[PDB]
Amino acid sequence: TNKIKIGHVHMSGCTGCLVSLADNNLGLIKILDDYADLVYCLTLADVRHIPEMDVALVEGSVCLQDHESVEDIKETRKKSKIVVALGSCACYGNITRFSRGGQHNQPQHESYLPIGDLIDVDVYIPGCPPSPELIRNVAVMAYLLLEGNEEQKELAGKYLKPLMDLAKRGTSGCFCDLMYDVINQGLCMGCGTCAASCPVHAITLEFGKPQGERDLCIKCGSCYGACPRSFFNLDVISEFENISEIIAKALKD
Amino acid sequence: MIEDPYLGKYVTCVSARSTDKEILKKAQDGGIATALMVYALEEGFIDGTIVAGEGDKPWQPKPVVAMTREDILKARGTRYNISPQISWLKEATRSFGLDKVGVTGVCCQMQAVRKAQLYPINMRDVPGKVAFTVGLFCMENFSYKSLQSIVEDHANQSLGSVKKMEITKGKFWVYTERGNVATVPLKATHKYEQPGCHVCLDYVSNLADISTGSVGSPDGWSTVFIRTKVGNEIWSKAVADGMFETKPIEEVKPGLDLLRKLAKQKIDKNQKTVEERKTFGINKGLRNPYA
Amino acid sequence: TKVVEISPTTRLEGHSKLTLKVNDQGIVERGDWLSITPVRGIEKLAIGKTMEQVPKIASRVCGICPIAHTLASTEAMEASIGCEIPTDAKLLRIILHAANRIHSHALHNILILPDFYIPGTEKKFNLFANEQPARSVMARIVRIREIAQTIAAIAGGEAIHPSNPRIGGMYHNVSPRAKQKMADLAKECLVLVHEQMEFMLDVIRNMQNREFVEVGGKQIPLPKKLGYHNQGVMATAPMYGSSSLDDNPTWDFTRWKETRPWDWYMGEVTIDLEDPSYPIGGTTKVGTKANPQMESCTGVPTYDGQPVEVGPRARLATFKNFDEKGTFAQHIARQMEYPDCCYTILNCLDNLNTSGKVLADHIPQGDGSMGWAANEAPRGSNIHLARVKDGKVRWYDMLVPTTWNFPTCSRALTGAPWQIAEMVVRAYDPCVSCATH
Amino acid sequence: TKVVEISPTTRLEGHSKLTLKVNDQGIVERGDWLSITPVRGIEKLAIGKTMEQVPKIASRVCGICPIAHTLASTEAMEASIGCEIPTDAKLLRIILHAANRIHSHALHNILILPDFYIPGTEKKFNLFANEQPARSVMARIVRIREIAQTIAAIAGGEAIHPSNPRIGGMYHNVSPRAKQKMADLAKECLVLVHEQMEFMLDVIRNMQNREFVEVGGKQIPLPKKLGYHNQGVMATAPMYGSSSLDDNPTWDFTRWKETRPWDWYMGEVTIDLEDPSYPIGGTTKVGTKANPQMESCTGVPTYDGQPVEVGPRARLATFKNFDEKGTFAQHIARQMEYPDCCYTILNCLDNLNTSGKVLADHIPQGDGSMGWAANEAPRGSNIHLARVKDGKVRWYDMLVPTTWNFPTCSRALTGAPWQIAEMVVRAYDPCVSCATH
Ligand SMILES: Cc1cc2nc3c(=O)[nH]c(=O)nc-3n(C[C@H](O)[C@H](O)[C@H](O)COP(=O)(O)OP(=O)(O)OC[C@H]3O[C@@H](n4cnc5c(N)ncnc54)[C@H](O)[C@@H]3O)c2cc1C
Ligand code: NFU
Ligand code: NFU
Ligand code: SF4
Ligand code: SF4
Ligand code: SF4
Ligand code: SF4
Ligand SMILES: [Fe+3]
Ligand SMILES: [Fe+3]
Repeated sequence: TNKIKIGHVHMSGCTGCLVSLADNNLGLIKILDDYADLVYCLTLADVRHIPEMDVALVEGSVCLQDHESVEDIKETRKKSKIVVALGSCACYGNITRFSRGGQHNQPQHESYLPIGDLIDVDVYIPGCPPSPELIRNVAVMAYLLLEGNEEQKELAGKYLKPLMDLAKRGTSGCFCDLMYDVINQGLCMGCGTCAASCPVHAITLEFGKPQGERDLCIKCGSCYGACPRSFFNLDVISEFENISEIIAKALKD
Repeated sequence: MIEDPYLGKYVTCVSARSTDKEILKKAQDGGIATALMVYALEEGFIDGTIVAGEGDKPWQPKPVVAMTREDILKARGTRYNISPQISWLKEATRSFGLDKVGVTGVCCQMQAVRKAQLYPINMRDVPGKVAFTVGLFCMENFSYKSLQSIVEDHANQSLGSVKKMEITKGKFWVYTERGNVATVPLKATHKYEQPGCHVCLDYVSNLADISTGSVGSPDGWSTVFIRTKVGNEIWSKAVADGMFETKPIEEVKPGLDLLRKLAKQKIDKNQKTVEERKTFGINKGLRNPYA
Repeated sequence: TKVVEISPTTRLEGHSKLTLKVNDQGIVERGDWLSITPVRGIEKLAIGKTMEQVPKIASRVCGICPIAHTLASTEAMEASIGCEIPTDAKLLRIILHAANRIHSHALHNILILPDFYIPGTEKKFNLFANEQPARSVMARIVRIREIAQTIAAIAGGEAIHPSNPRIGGMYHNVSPRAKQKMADLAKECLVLVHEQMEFMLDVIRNMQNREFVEVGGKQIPLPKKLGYHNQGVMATAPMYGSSSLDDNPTWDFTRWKETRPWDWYMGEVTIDLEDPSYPIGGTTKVGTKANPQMESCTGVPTYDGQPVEVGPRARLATFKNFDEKGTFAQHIARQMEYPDCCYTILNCLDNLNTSGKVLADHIPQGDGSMGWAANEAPRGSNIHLARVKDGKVRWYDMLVPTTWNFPTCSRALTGAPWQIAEMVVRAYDPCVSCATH
Repeated sequence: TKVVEISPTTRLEGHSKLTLKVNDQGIVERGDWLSITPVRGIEKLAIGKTMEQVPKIASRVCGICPIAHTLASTEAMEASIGCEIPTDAKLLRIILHAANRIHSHALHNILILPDFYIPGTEKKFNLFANEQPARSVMARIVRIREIAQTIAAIAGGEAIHPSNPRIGGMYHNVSPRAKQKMADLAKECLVLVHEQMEFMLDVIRNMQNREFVEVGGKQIPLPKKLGYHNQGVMATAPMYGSSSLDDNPTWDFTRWKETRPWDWYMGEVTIDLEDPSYPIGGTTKVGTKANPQMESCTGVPTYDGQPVEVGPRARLATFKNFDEKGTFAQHIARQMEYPDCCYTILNCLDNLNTSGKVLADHIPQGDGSMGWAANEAPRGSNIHLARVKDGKVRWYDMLVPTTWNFPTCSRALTGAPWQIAEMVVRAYDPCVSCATH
């Protein structure tokens, strides 16, 4: 089989998503060596225009008043088999939800939307910053989905399904996810995972129940993602020891 | 009742200016917006009104509930950046204890009031206490940073020296207190406009009781539309009381011909924008508040 | 004069372009390097928000240097409200700061080496390639960045967007075991950064001895004074920074003024020179209109009425009177900063009391007074200014290193063959998301 | 070695000459630039006079920079007596100061351009001539100086010998209308000085690319290191100055000592080389005796026992580590100071309270204590020192920029062809009436 073709597309992002990918260290070099060709990434390489990609890792949101940005995100959908919203800005808007214009030297750059409001998104990788391990798992599994035996492609499709469901669920992320869709649904069981995942310490547990500092929350969508009562896909997660060994072998020298 | 497709619904249109020489000293145009609110207060049609007062930075407006002739006059002259007039609409009926609220503002602010009157959403007591609205013509507005950039850079003027600003004859004009004049081609200002103005389908404040503006009238005069029964009662009385000089608009150049054409260009350009929102993405579009 | 334009730039952070007037030989007469990154507008959206939230939003300006905005923003709040943080909080912030400088300088090694030559040869580094010596260099860089991110995560709570800093100090002190782990890693890192530093200095010295470089198959001459400018430099500390709480602050806000690009950038031009062979995808089509004054996305901060250079060379020039200028001098000064980072971490760990307090006992809420804080980010002086009143941000302003370097680097472009204008740019280690915020 | 002498110098302020030993090629081996302006003796006549009178006499040392002596003298009195002036007095003094720097730098453009070339040509600027481009340049310079003098007159009371400064602050605050007028003029001036600055920098860059210049019909080679010296620089502020009232003064009087010309100048020589064709009137007749030690009219202030350079390059080198030296570097640094003047005026006007107090409520009469004040005059650090007792000046001393630059520029003459020794001199923007006082 061939290596799949992967691009990193940079919209209104901070490059922390790219840094997260790079923080797989020799893992990334192993993937680039054996499974994937980086065909486009302005930060790392000199390909100036968006080429065709099997997988586009798209970070950042879209500024509606920046013509080239709107064209880039449409061109990306047109050029890509699989579009991945990489990180919470691409998935959910994140800190650019708060953008409201008025700053030099483009006071009209006022409106930012997650990429899923402008194009169809196949896969979400939520997180701010996203976990290096997640970006790696998704790249490996995308390779298996495209180049593996049908036993692998079956595993890969089952692994990615909840990240594809997230992309179909919507383009909003907030502390309030845990109210709306977990506590208010009768699904919260007080494990406290949301509090560990929150990057800004906006979540405490009081008598076993989430308490959200909404004016600290930066709307990244991490806590609903990590909650074991958002998606819990038993067919994958109960096979954790096996899937771990499979991923590890794919990275071994 | 004329029902014009670009100038909205109205009973008459005249060219007018206030007979109050104190008001005219600092009015942008004819002094219609100030004269109508002062008169409404002294006659008791209103007991207070929302006007764009002076704010904390030069040429930045601050909405305020004015309840005296003196406080109304402080709001004279056009501030070409955003003044959130409607933020005091409910409060005017609470701690201010008003029974008859006046509102001044531009076309979208007139729309906000009428929406509040028909669909009050946590706007208790507002439908029945709105007593009088005067709407300004408005082609587009700017953030304060936009206005600073235009005046300080493009016109090379200090904001603290500016006496009047005026968009007319294709140029953004700056008049200083010491007597100088600077202009900027409107083409240079386009990047700075507030983006939400680009879906606006209303030029001459279609939904106000009385609408007033500059285009169609010579300098020092205003083009005025009298639209609603409220608007007609107050205007008739005010004219009868000596408050205004008038001229039928069709005896005035350039008059309603130019005005109806500028209204048409605004609506057509912004209706196109509204249309392009629908297919803005790939197999996806942006929201249309008018849908 | 003709006008050529490279858009986008590459092997730098974020989105910019070069709009260049060139003479009959293709040498830049006057070039503008400008941001075309959309303005997310952090300074305006900050108004009314809590002083606890604004630093964590400001962190998301940039994922390479989030330490710089987290600390400068927090310490601007602390300076405005008059909050003095505990010693052990300060030590942990310094460890976080030094660690991040290591990871950033090492990342920039990856971005610039493809322009550089294996010494004594005509082969350029291709770091993707699984061949020597590139692969052993990549292995070293990769371990350096891993160590640095790990230390950052332990002292700062997260390597990207650190969670441990808060108004008044830190959420957490570290365990005795974590303190030992940071020391063990810094010992390892110190040997590695000494090796990487010597390697990079050798590569740069070889560049300084070359007469030409190859771009798109053509020989491009290397000017002796590549990247020289006359703007001088600005720096507030060799390592950490300074704030208005200090007895003798090392930055002078009465010398600063910020203009729009207007005062310093070219107006409308039309591209009439195009090279479709420029690697990889060519330059802007002939006939395109450009207008740097209007397209530039940044403000232009000045010091004594002029743009200045910030960053590692600015720090070495200010604090040791380092006396080389231009592109290769900038590269040299950056590599020379590697060892201070590891010695500083080890000295800070030696003084850190893992039982010590990390949060001030009293956090005032502010009366509207102005305070400011400078952090010496990897790319240079990062100055945040704030007025906090009743725990809310009433006024906020950010003067970020690449913002300062944008007009200065533009001026340094004069004299360069337009095909290596991008090499002049990369010596500034640009972060265009930072510059724009 | 032969000895040639140019007397008088031209296109500078006041009366000096160049007494030059040259090698067989006509290159200066050792040259002395010296004042031959009569000593009006301001420091000695000051003794016993009132502290109110002495600054107004000191103003009349020089009509180009009277602001510098008015302010340095007044603030030396204020420093000796311990008088703290009101904020709005200080703001008005800064506006006065910045305005005058504009007029002086622009006047110096008129003096130096006849040595410079219309870029890419062999024609030199003749600013008298009613032809382009000289006439449009003159029109811009003339409006710049007019604006500057006008602002100076409004804030300072008079453009030449300002009347508004007094012990304790100012005689007058300005009206709301005057404040608007100064802002309007500064807005206009800022655009103009940006244009003039870019014009001058282009002209200087062209000079740096020339191999020769024409003097008296002959080609004179242009050395690469024209005007280089090893004295280093001294500066007290990038804009205004410093005084002994400050918490941390930026000038150190224990490092200063003033000698007679004796220690630094040549003794008796005889001119044996004469060029009657030197434009326009030739050089000193063969056989003339000269003695710089005895004919020099100035004292020689030193810093750490050596002459130093002061002025715009000294300020940019001290405060931004500007790193170019010599004649064209001096010219560059001076033009770069244009915009700070206009931004400073506008910022000061923005902070000026036109109802605010301008005179200290109490003016002490002094007990004989020494105080000092430095003003960064357009030509460099102007330091006045005083002991005031019972309202009278008991001791007075003046270290004026061109006084400092006289021995330093002399040393910079080495290596120049004697026919462009005067170009080395003019980069110092000499004020010989200032240097002598
Ligand atoms: C953004 C803006 C765009 C405009 N564009 C046009 C145009 O294209 N064509 C045209 O003919 N007229 C336009 N106008 C109206 C015109 O500039 C005058 O405001 C109008 O003629 C009323 O003048 P006057 O003499 O009657 O009022 P004055 O007696 O001078 O009183 C001024 C009135 O204007 C209100 N006002 C001033 N600034 C604002 C503001 N920012 N926001 C809300 N209300 C404000 C005040 O509350 C007060 O009621 C515009 C006005 C604004 C604010
Ligand atoms: N280093 C750095 Fe940032 Ni991504 C920049 N420029 C800033 O503070
Ligand atoms: N500038 C200036 Fe003067 Ni006429 C000199 N030298 C001084 O203070
Ligand atoms: S998701 Fe977070 S780390 Fe990724 S681009 Fe957005 S701010 Fe940066
Ligand atoms: S992670 Fe989910 S189930 Fe666990 S405490 Fe938080 S909301 Fe409740
Ligand atoms: S509460 Fe924390 S994890 Fe959840 S959306 Fe907000 S910032 Fe993200
Ligand atoms: S153009 Fe429309 S939306 Fe914009 S300020 Fe004027 S009336 Fe309001
Ligand atoms: Fe900023
Ligand atoms: Fe003296």
